Amino acid sequence: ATAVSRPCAGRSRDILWRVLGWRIVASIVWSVLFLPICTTVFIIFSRIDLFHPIQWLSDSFSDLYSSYVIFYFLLLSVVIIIISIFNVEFYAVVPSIPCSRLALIGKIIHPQQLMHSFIHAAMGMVMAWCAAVITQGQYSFLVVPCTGTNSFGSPAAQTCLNEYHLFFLLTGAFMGYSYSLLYFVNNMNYLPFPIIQQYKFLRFRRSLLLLVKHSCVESLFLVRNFCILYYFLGYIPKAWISTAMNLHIDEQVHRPLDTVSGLLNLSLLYHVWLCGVFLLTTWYVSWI
Amino acid sequence: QAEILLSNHYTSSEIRVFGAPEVLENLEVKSGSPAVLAFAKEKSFGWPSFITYTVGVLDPAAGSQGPLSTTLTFSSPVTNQAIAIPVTVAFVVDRRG
Repeated sequence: ATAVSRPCAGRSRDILWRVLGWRIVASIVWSVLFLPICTTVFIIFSRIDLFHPIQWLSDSFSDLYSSYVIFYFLLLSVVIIIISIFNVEFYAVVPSIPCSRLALIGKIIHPQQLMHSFIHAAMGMVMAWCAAVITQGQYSFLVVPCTGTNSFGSPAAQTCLNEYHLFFLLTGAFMGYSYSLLYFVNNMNYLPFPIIQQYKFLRFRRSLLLLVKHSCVESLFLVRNFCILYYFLGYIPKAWISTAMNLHIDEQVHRPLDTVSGLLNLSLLYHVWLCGVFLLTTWYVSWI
Repeated sequence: QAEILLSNHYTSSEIRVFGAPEVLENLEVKSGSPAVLAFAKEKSFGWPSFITYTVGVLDPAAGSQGPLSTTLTFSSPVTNQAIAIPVTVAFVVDRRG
């Protein structure tokens, strides 16, 4: 039992796969084919020095061909494939307009639009993890050995929670949630057809320059909003993760990011903004 | 042994405390953590006089939460003498990191 009596619920979708299936596959392939152009640009913008520009370019290529960047590129291509697939669940041919404020709240609280904001928060956290390992140094890992424990007693290598890697991951989660919220609030999922059809290369060469300008401004607003959110809540994920893994805090080497005199660090703010520009640009390239 | 390391590949170690026979007769042992134990294997009162203690982990799950370092103190109330040895416990799901 029981495969009978519903052949039209094939045929109605099967014509949709004749007409649209190869258009979806070509869109997914092009979304992955732009990812190397986004990761090269992300490394070249995170490696910037202004005094030794020949070494800046040298060592950006030294990372680019490194086996860890090749692995995280393969993880990031799976993330971009999955984001391209969720644009195939959530698209609309008619805009889902809320005729009251309660209708807008009821749209945001709809269980699939909630599922999409949880899944985008997870994909944003994974993309921020890949980005934090690609930026190396103090960003590289969630756990670091205690940086001052010269107190002879206990040859156990004690471990601290990396609050800057936690800030990276949690910004990624907030950006992914915010993108998915914006996607349904602005009706970005709507497919307005063009009054003027145009060859794909021109139709993309005209939009990409508007997108990179949008990503730079929207990442700056999302980092600004996340900095205000962390100043009132950062301690809660921090104290939960330190207790859940029995990790310490190096209050002698690192200033905590609950403090304005740690959180205003321009290097962290730039690398987290650049991560948000890579995130928004790759996700909006799949959408475009 | 001046310090002890316990792991997947060394689940116990065997340390000798040397002394005079009366001081070794009355030799207590005290661990800084209940996850690490020591038991007397053999006493020798013939020169050079010693006791071998087999030292080991009672719970590998305590040894999995991180590098558990503790001390093992051997003490003799007859002379008020003590010797304290560091013990590191490190149990790992090993490969490349």
